[PDB]
Amino acid sequence: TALVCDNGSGLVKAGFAGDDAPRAVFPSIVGRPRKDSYVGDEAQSKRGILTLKYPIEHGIITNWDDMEKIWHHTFYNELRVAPEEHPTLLTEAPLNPKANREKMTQIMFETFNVPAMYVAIQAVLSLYASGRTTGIVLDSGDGVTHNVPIYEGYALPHAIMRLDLAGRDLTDYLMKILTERGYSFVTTAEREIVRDIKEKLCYVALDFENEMATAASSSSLEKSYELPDGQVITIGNERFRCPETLFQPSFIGMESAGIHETTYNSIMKCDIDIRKDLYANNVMSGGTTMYPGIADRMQKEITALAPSTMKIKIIAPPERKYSVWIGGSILASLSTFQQMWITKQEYDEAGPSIVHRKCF
Amino acid sequence: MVVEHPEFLKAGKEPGLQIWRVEKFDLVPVPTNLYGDFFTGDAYVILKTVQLRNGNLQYDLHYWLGNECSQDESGAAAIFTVQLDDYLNGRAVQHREVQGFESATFLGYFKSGLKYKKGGVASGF
Ligand SMILES: Nc1ncnc2c1ncn2[C@@H]1O[C@H](COP(=O)(O)OP(=O)(O)OP(=O)(O)O)[C@@H](O)[C@H]1O
Ligand SMILES: [Ca+2]
Ligand SMILES: [Ca+2]
Repeated sequence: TALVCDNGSGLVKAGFAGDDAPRAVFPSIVGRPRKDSYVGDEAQSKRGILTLKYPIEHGIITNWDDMEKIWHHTFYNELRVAPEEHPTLLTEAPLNPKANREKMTQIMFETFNVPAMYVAIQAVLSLYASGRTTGIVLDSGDGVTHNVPIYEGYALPHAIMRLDLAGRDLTDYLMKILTERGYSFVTTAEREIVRDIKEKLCYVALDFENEMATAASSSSLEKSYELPDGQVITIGNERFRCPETLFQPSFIGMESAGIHETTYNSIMKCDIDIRKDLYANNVMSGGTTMYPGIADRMQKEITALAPSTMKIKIIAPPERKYSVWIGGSILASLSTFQQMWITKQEYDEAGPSIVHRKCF
Repeated sequence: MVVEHPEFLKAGKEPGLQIWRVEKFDLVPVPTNLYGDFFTGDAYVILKTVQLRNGNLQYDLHYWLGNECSQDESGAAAIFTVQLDDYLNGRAVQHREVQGFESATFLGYFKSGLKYKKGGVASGF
């Protein structure tokens, strides 16, 4: 039976091909002494005695030695199966370097002895998960954000937009503006708390200036939150100021343009004929997209950029934290996909270079 | 990427209309006599093969999404349409047809009217 594995920057989604969801999800972290190594929660809990590292920087596999540990843990610890008894589908970031694609395949066959494997692009799966062939996806996880336009099944490498702004950055920003208010959130333990707050209370403001004016005037926009030790705190205008950075990157001192802007630029940089369908199918993926009133604030911002007579439609399914994984789960389960695999026989024949031809 | 699935082999071998329904991660040919009656709780795939004057064939692939159809079915339909296109040398035009918002063309295929009927085969998950 097939296995699916979405390797995110912050979190590792993984499960069985045929499930409606991943059986295993955990932080993509590897800790070694300052057994001989820990992965995921084990590492974080024992952060004081270990040197933690992230084997994926911005959706790209940097540390291969550690990435092997990630996978070992995925197979034996989390999912508990025999890698050599199950075909394994992996995922990649759009614009993944040739070298990675090969090195990635090699590891599965040589260091893990899988009987078959495959590597599809995350953003594409997300689109397939929405029941769509053509469209532009906005996958924004913890490490990075992308704009991957897709037409009749395949992506458009030239129009792809990458953005070094994601969950982790918003978490760090929240820490800054919440401390300035009066509280104190600096240590690694205090971050985790600020991350919980981000995921619970934060939301995207339809009209930013009107919320800042409504925040300053009444206190009908404020919310409370209980810390672990007991102390309660009120969170005010920073509910919507944190996710606003996604639309105005200048907030953390960046040069990059807004997510609504990059989306436009991407669509514009495609063929004139397929522009209508990209505007009409804006699928949202990843975790840092889960802000309430996000599909609404986008829907408003883009209609203002695109022509008046243009039909627009933002999509953000409730399961968009796992869109990527789910798309793959469906793909791996297809009867036709029995032939799309890269078998060991084919790896021995052609070696790591086979990935470039079999998988797009 | 070479598909050995029986229905792909029969796919677009001559002019006419061919229908399949998604059934637990697999295409299954609908009975010729039940063409036009769609279960709103399932996803289908439709291939219109038209005889061109140049001796060649025209392909138009329409994947229909029922209102109550499950995510595995809606995803399968879309992937299968992407696969059939490649199988037929990327020549086909891909069409996404939602229940109630079908394009004139797709409605135009059915002479005795397109009918809906509640129900449908279970999800594969
Ligand atoms: N409701 C929420 N509001 C805001 N952020 C959220 C919410 N739920 C999850 N997140 C954020 O999403 C991030 C993880 O999402 P995801 O798994 O898509 O990222 P990833 O795929 O690991 O990262 P990348 O896209 O860089 O590979 C976390 O950093 C988390 O803070
Ligand atoms: Ca991801
Ligand atoms: Ca069904």
